[PDB]
Amino acid sequence: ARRPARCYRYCK
Amino acid sequence: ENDSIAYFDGHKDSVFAIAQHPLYPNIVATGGSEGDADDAPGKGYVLDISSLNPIFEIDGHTDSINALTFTLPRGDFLVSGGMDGRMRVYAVSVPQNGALAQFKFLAESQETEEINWFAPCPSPDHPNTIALGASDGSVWVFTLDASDPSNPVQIVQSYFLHTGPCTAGAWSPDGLLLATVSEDESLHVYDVFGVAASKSLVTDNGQTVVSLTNVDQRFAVEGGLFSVAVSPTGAVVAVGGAGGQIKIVGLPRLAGTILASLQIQSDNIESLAFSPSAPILAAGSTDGSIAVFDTSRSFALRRHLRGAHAEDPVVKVEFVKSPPNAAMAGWLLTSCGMDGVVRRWDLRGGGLVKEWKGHRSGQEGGGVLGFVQGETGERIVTVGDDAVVLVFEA
Repeated sequence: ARRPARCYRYCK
Repeated sequence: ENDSIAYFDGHKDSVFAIAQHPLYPNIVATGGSEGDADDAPGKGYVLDISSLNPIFEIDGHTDSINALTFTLPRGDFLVSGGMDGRMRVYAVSVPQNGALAQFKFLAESQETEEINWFAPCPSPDHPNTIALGASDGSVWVFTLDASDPSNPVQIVQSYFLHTGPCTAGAWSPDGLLLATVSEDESLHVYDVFGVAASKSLVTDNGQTVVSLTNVDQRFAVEGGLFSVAVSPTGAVVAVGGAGGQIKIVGLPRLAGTILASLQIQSDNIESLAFSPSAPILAAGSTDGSIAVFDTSRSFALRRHLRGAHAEDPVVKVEFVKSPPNAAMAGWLLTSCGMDGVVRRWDLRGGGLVKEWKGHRSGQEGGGVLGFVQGETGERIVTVGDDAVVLVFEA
């Protein structure tokens, strides 16, 4: 399962 | 430190989505990932918070559950939306003083490949209507009518105006307008039920009352838009984006002029919220700060809460609708962040009320990715990147 786009925004 | 009064650890991986029954705040649904392997599906649960045992289970998603909502006005349906693009619709029954809430799978559809968000329509005229925004930029509006489960889902609108991923959506308070924003920097405010068009208040595309894009230099936020909110009178929409930028745009009452442009913070505005009863707008940023603006004073800066969540992103801010302590109505703001902490703020000044710990921090694989707090704010239920759901009391 994947991670949503917003998580990739949060991460840096 | 762990301030939680209850917890649910059933999720095998990160929890991305949470929704709450509008009549029964104790009924909460959570959704996320069962693992980072391709063969790991998505999974959702329904909890009754009144170690928690789920009262229902949401299966069928082959990818992470990304969005959940109960319908307005009465939570007749529960809808899940996945990164697989599946939308699953369940009927909801809550016994009077019979027993636990019950759920029945009604239908599944796949209008898009990946659902980013849901928002239920607040219009009393159009019950059980919901909107979603997707990775292909599309925005869909559906109405759910339990009679005829050969087709319980009807399509009210399917908008294809954004090109890049549709990152957020917000209804006007009367539920007639739907404002959505995109990574491609565009804002569209749709005339969902045709009212504006009948009053000659729509743009040339016949679909929106406001359409602003990257070609509009006064509006364009380089790097994209990620948040949107509509003021309690429906008079303006706020959009938040890269670089800490916020734009304020006029709406027709039932337009499209930039009323203010804000840039106090330094990184993505990931969450925007108008107070329901105080003349203020709160903005949460990836730089860890919250900024509060005075909506009756050209969005003058009221306060800049630097390090509200240290230097970790502020994921969500939301005002408590009707706290038990009515003096604080409209002034109480709840926030959560990638520092793994939930906080509540008194925004009357020009203010930390409480903080709730328990989640791991982002650097430890945690961070709070969402929460609900009901109308009164007295119970806060969180979903965490650390695969735990927590319950806090106010």
